[PDB]
Amino acid sequence: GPLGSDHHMEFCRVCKDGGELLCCDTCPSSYHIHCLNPPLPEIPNGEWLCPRCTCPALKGK
Ligand SMILES: [Zn+2]
Ligand SMILES: [Zn+2]
Repeated sequence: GPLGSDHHMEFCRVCKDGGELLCCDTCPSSYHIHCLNPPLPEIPNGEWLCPRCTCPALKGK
């Protein structure tokens, strides 16, 4: 809506696509299921933390 496109990144940091944006519940990692290192076969139905929150690193990437 007005003054509110979405939260975090309005597009994919990787592919620049802002459709099925898979963003971390914490970090502004608005990605996709194939716009990360570990590819997901489907979109997580709920809350999903970025592919960096899965480990104590990848934050300075
Ligand atoms: Zn993408
Ligand atoms: Zn995260």
